[PDB]
This record gives sequence, C-alpha cells and structure tokens, in this order.
Amino acid sequence: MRVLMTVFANRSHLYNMVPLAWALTTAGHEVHIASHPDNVQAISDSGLTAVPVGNDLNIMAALTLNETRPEKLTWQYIHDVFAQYSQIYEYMADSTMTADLVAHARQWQPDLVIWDALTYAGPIAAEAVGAPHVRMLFGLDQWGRMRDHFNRLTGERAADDRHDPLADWLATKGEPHGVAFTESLVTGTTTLAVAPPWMSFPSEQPALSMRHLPFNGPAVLPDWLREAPSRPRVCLTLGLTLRELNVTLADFVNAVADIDADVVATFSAEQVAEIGDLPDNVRAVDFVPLHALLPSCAAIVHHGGGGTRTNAIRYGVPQLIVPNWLWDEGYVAERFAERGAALVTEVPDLTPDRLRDQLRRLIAEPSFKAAAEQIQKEYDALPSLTETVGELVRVAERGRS
Amino acid sequence: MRVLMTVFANRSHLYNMVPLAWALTTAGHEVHIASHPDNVQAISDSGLTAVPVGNDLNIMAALTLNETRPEKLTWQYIHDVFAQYSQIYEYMADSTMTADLVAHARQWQPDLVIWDALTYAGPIAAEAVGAPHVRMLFGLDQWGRMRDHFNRLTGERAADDRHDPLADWLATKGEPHGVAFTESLVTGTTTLAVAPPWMSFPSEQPALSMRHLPFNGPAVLPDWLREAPSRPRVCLTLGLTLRELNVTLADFVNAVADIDADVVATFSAEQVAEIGDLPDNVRAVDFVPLHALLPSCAAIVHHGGGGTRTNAIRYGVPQLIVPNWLWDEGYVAERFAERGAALVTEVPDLTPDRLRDQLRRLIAEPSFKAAAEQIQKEYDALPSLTETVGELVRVAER
Ligand SMILES: [Mg+2]
Repeated sequence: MRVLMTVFANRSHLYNMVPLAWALTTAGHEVHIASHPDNVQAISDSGLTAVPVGNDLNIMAALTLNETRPEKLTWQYIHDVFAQYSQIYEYMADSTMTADLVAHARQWQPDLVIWDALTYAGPIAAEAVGAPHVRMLFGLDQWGRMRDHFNRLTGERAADDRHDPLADWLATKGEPHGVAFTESLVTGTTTLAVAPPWMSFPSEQPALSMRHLPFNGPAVLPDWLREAPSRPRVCLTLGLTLRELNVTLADFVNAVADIDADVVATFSAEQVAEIGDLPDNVRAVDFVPLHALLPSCAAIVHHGGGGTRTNAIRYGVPQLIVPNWLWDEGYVAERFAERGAALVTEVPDLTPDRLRDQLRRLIAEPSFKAAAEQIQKEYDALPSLTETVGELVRVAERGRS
Repeated sequence: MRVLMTVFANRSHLYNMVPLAWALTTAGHEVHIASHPDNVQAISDSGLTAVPVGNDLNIMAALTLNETRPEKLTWQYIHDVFAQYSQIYEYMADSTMTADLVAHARQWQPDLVIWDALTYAGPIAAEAVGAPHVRMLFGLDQWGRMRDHFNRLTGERAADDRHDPLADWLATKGEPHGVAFTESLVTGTTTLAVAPPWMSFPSEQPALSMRHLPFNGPAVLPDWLREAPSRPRVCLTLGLTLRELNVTLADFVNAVADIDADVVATFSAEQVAEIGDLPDNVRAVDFVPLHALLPSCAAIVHHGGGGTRTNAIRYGVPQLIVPNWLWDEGYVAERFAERGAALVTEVPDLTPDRLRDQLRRLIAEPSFKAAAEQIQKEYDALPSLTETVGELVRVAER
C-alpha cells in the first residue's frame, strides 16, 4: 500500500517517525515522507524518500498546552489555547504546504496518511481522497486531553454558546480542497501513541500503542566507546538547561562529577569554554549515540524529553530528570519518580549539591535500577513495530469499501 | 540480538544491505555496520550506525569469474581464477581491516555476523567469536558456482594434486586470530540471495531467498515528477556506457528519443553540454530516484546492474539492457530476454538505430509488459524482509 507520512520541518519530530517509516518500508509498502524543503536533508540522512511540500519553514530563526491544574482548565481557557495554537499550527503547515500536500495525495492517491500530531496538513490531504489517517504522537497527548475536556464542556453550554476555534480553523483550512470539518480532522481516524500506556493520559478515544523505537539520527561509534567499560558510567545531557542558571556552570559540573563513576557529558564548544578545566572523570563530547552509550550507564541526567527518556526506558537506565516544559516533561518526570525509576529536580530547585546527591543515590541504591528494569520489561512487551504495521494495514483496509 | 554487518567501502555494496539492516533494526535488534573509514559517511547517511575498521580503501583508484562455457571450466582455469581473486578480495578487506573487525567482535559479542559476499573479514570475525554468519549476495553467486565445480573437480584429483588457493588464503587470513580453515569460511554458515530463484545459478547449497528491496541512497521526488504523465515515459540510464562509447552522444540521444514517448535521461552536466541542444521530448537530469520514476515508465534502458534491475522487477517494467559484463549482467540480461521481459544489445552491437528500434518494440508490443508483470508477480511471492529477519534469528539461535 502507499503511505503518505507528513511532518513539519523539525528533525526531532522527523526522527520520532523514522523507525515506523522504515518498518512500513521493509514490510513492502511504498512510503513517502512529505515535509518542507528544509527538512529534506534530514529525511535523506534517515534513509527515506522525501517529498518536499510548501516553502522552507525555518522554525528555528499565559496559554499553554501542558496546563493540568483543574481550576485553570475552564471552557474559556481551552478555547483560547485553541485559538492561539490554531494560528501557530497554521504557520507550521501552510496553505502552500497544505495545497502541495493535497495535490500529491490526489496524484499519488495514498492508502494511509500518517501525520505528526502537530502537522495539520496531514488530515486535510487524507480527506481529499477518503484515506483513513493516523495521528502520530511524539509524547503525551496534551492536545487530545484538552480536546476531550473542551468537547465535554461544550456539550453542556447553551447552543448559541459553543464557539469552537478548531472547527473554524480546520473548516477554513479544508475549504479550498472541498474538505468539510469533522472531528476526525482534529484527532485522526485514529491515534498512534509513542509513550507507554502506564504513563499516558486517559483518552475518550482509543490509541494504538507501540514499543517505540527512539531513532537517534546518524551515528559513528567513537573509539573510546569501543573499549571495555572501565567502571560505572553516567550520561549527562543537561547542557541546554545548565547555561540558563554566581552559581557557575563549572560549579554544576564539579558537583555532578563528584560521584563514583565516569561521566560522559554533552557540551557546546561555547560551554566547554565557559566551564574551563574539566574534572578528571568527565569526558566532554559534542554528541553521543545513546543506544551505544546507555547499555553501559548506571544513570542518565537529562531534561525529560521523549527521545532521551525512551532510550532510558529501552535500556533500563535510572534517570535524573531536570524537566523542561516544552511539552510533557514535568508530568512524565513525576510518573517515573512514582515508580521509583527516577529522581526529579525542578528547574527552580536546581543546586549543584542537589543534583550530585540525587545522582549519588541512583548510583548507590539498587532500587532505582530494579524499577528502571521493570519499566524496560513492560516496554519490551509492547507491540513490536511489525505488529504495528499489521494494525496500520488493518486501519487502511477497515478504512475501505 | 546484536548483529554485526560488514561491507567493504563501496556504496553500491552497502546499499545492497541497507534495507535488511533496517528490517533488523525495527525488529529491535542492535545493528552495527563495519566498513573502511571512507565508507562511514554513506552508512551514517543511510540512517545507520557505522563502525570504522581498517584504513581507507579508496577502491575507485583472461581469468574471469563470469566464465560459463563448460569447455573453459577446467580445474586449472578455476584454480587460477581463485588464485587471482583471492588477492583482489584480500586487498578489499585487509589484515588491518580484518584485525579491527575481529577486535570489535571480541568486545561487542555479536550473536550473528552478516557479511557482504566480497568482504572476507566477516567470517573470520564470526569464527573468532564462534558466532554464525550469513554471506549476503549482491547479485548471482558467481563465486559459489565456480566453487561447486572446483570442489568436485578437486575431489577427483590425485590427493597430492589438490591445491586450493582459497583454503591457503583463508587459513593464512584466520591464523592470527586462531581461526582454522573450514569451508564455511568460503561460503558462510548460510547464504542470503537477493536475485529471484528463476534467474539464479544451480547451487549445491540452499540459500535463503528474499523479496529484495533496492536502495540507492538519498531520494527526493522532484516537482516535475508529480504530474500524471501524458503518454509512455522511458527512463534512459546509460550515461556511463555511452561515455566509454562517427556516432556522437547526440546521435544516440537523438535516435533513442525518436519514439512516441517522453525520455527521462540521466546525464552528467559535461554530457548535457557536449550533446548540445536536446530534443523536445527528452529531459536531462543528474539523478532521479528510480523507485519513484518507474511506476510511470513503459521501459527502462540500463546496463543490467542489480539495483536498477531489482527496480524493474518490482515495478514490472520492460528493459532494454546493454550489459556491462562486470559481475553477472550478461547472464541476467539473457534470463530476462528468455522470459520475454527485455531486449538485449551487446556493446559491440550498439548503434543509435538499434537502441531506437528495440525501444519502440518495448513500448508497442504488449508481450513485454505482460512478461515484466509476471516477473513482478513472482517477486511479490518471495519471503518479505520480515520473514527473512525470522530466518536470521533461527540462524543466530543455531
Ligand atoms: Mg541460456
């Protein structure tokens, strides 16, 4: 079958769907990855077929989606979140991008559209051709969680009092292509999850789950990784968060290194300068392939994003999470902490001493390792990518007459 | 499981094994590709994890393997073929390359080694750690074909006259790593085939067969390709052949184009300029991904190589083949021809006129498309890459 996969130009959201693209490819299907022209090189570097759509995105040059306090989750708040993000997401998948993707769907006529959850050209293109479409998550389903609340609230207001910014947005987006607003434009014929069911939000809709494979991008094994591990290793990838905060970057690095293990730390040229002389047991590296590193690590310290935490899940590695707030990191961090698999320090509570002490516990108390391994066992038992391709074929077949 | 794949530094031979590497990957196995340092970038640019081994290879800078006449296939001929190719293959996977891949295997403990069929460091590394290994073909098994004859012809020699250049070479190759010679060093614990059984040589050993996925590196669909075609499209990939060959490139281009169809031709910039003004119905291009062009094509003209022909099989496209005779192109073109799915023009016989006339046949006689489509049917029945991953698990378990 022909699968049209679409993702806005962002390498992380691309890598999120690379293993699924390739599972579909090696089972025999023809897979096109459609994205803005600036994502073409990344699609190439992943071994896949790029179909450029729209103009370069260049996405790099009050109302949040991670809000979970019940009192803040009013109809008016979620309404306004929807109004704002409807604009942002439009920007991220253009009328040009959307027209190019519809034109390709009409020409190629795919049997399944799989769209990155932030890429709303996906469902417009799919519906121009009655292909069933799968909304692919890239962490927890914040948008579906808010959408469920919103639709529950809406169905109990007066009828004249149910403005829906998503309906106005997506009816508008679909209009030039004869695509009518349905609710399935918002959340997909169905949704594919990348996070394990035990940490996901309850949904009023079903979600396929999957033993998510964390694609780390092109990789060359360095010599130093090739050598028999000397003694316990810890992986430190908190570079970005650390520059943010009289208490110095060197101070943070000296404390974090003061533990019974070798540290592999990812740092800029900028940061390696800013921190000056490194401790003895620290190797600074601008990038490391986690799947080559993590099998030998007693801990990983990181900002709680999906790619890195899926690697700690897959390799059974305890975590020290300093959550960022780009998507779901705070909420997932607490889920791991509750299972005994992680220790958390919020950004506002960050001291060198606090990180070191947490790291020392992860290293010393084997309960964290056991909990991380238990997590790994339950992940290994999720449906394989081959099983998932089998579900996706049932979606495209069940989606046909 | 851990799978150590290895291939000498040639992109085509890497590409041969990329979709398998990725089948293995998405099934959850840990996959390393070991190749000389000058091939590490192509490995990482196909999305996989490279392990550099050995020194840069730089491969670009009467005794043939493809000899099939039985009057020529004497023990002495085959003996001398094995004496000459063992030197060539030793060169392509060094005592340094072999020592680095052995040391990596010792440390990483792969469960299974898969080695490109020209990459003889593989079985040494595999035997050094006692892991089983699969020899992965990149076309027909010329070497297996010759070895079958040789081993039999050797059997009937006086014991004192049974000199085996392959046993000598691989014995020497393994000895620093404590690997004694055994015939599994020559042909693998088992062999994985990429060509369909219908075009294959008879082998004394079974090979796993496979519904081969052709990969050719970066692939971007150009915009000119999103229109429905408005009549037969032809794909012309003979730039290299016409280059090494009164008649001007423009003579060829002009005749090949003299048909009722649109030609898409891959030509260097140097070639486009010195072929001069192009006919209306020809579009010169650097490269085009074949797997996206061929669905709309009535014919492909090519040199009969493994990746392009696997594409022709997969999309059921009739072929005009002008064989290279590098590895197996001559034998394979004849097989395609005998099935009614291709017409063949040997290089000594190549003239703008012949290309032209064969090209019209392919477009206008429905028997060729029908035969191309039967081939595709049969390809569709071969074991999926998923099945193949299951067979390779069994191999690793035994
Ligand atoms: Mg014959």
